[PDB]
Amino acid sequence: FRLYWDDLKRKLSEKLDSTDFTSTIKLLNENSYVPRE
Amino acid sequence: DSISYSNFSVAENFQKMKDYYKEIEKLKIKILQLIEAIKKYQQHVEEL
Repeated sequence: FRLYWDDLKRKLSEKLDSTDFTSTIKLLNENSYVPRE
Repeated sequence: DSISYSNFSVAENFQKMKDYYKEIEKLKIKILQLIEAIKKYQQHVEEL
């Protein structure tokens, strides 16, 4: 089958519901990356 | 992890405190030689 607009909206809400951004923002502040000129 | 965050700014604070203490050493030298000057000056005006 095909996918229309409302399927893409609810699927982005489902798949974006799970992940957590907080660890990645914590990872980009690690001692291996903290000064970045 | 929070102390690992705080190091970045604490280092600059300690650096500036070191700079001001170097200024204190220079002003100690200046105040010493000026007071010695004033002592020889009072010897001079006592000569006058």
